[PDB]
Amino acid sequence: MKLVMAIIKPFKLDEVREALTSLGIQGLTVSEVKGFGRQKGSFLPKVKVEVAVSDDQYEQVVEAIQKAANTGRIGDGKIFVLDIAQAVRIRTGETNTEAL
Amino acid sequence: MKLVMAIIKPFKLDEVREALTSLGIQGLTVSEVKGFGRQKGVSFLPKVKVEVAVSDDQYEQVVEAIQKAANTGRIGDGKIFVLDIAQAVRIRTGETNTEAL
Amino acid sequence: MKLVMAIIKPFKLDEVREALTSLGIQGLTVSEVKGFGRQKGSFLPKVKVEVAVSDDQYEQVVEAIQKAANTGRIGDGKIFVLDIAQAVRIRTGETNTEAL
Ligand SMILES: Nc1ncnc2c1ncn2[C@@H]1O[C@H](COP(=O)(O)OP(=O)(O)O)[C@@H](O)[C@H]1O
Ligand SMILES: Nc1ncnc2c1ncn2[C@@H]1O[C@H](COP(=O)(O)OP(=O)(O)O)[C@@H](O)[C@H]1O
Ligand SMILES: Nc1ncnc2c1ncn2[C@@H]1O[C@H](COP(=O)(O)OP(=O)(O)O)[C@@H](O)[C@H]1O
Repeated sequence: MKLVMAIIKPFKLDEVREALTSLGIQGLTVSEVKGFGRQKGSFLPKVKVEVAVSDDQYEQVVEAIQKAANTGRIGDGKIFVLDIAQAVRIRTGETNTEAL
Repeated sequence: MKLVMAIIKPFKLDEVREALTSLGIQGLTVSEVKGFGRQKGVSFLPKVKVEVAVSDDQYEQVVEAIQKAANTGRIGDGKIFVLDIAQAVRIRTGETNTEAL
Repeated sequence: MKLVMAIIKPFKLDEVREALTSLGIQGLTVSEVKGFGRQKGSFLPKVKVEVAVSDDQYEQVVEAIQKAANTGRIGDGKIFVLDIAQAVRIRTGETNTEAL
């Protein structure tokens, strides 16, 4: 299981969500953050997208976020992939990919 | 060492904290986030993100405590994810590994 | 690759940034968070710094954040190091350390 963490330009959230929804992703968690980088504004507002995804889906998810969030201009952001050891759905107690 | 990350309904935070304190967990970090899921709002709902680093010998009990504390049985209760922490340091003391917690 | 996640006192952000800049660390992602701990006010505002860094630099980064963020008073916070499986720069498709 993977935690896909994307830092993107805020106006790209909707496009990112449509791309994810089309892939059948059932949900995601979004934070407002401050991004320091080479893009000239010493920071710009960014949006952090965190979505837990199965091993069989994570590569397509990364690709879809990348395509949807890309403008070709400096500041577009990063996608980091971290591994998730265990996952639980709080409501049902389902685990692993059933928790997603 | 584990980073236990829980996305919960905001009104469950106090119970979650009390459950963690009851297990001797000395602290935790909390963020306000927007949760997109099946629960209806209007696309997202406010959620709380709880991040707590815990030792290997405590993490299972922590995950259970959070699950029980944050459960309502209604849609939108959220998720708990367990990530592995390679190293940890307490800034004030330089303590590392479980001593950092 | 490592994700270095530091939870620090808000007034230490500038010191932490400048220390990282000295290491040629380009960017970083900053979040406003609430910290529950032994420090007495409930919670206190903290700053979460997330910086992805190469294996050959992460220890120096951890040291630099620790030295910069330390006051010796309760509430200074924590640094956690998590391993990053993959990383992509959205703008270019660059991966691994080139993504940083
Ligand atoms: N080493 C890093 N670790 C974590 N986040 C980073 C790092 N470098 C950049 N970022 C995030 O990526 C955003 C964009 O970086 P920037 O250099 O401006 O554009 P690009 O990603 O196109 O190079 C930053 O605002 C910051 O939030
Ligand atoms: N794949 C995912 N990755 C990360 N967070 C998610 C994911 N799916 C859902 N969430 C988070 O969990 C919350 C609850 O989702 P929801 O489908 O409404 O209810 P339930 O958790 O009961 O299935 C969402 O608002 C969102 O914050
Ligand atoms: N187990 C934990 N997991 C995640 N964050 C923690 C944990 N314990 C403490 N923190 C964070 O560290 C901050 C400082 O903790 P505190 O006990 O007040 O001081 P010190 O870090 O100097 O021991 C807290 O406000 C909280 O953000």
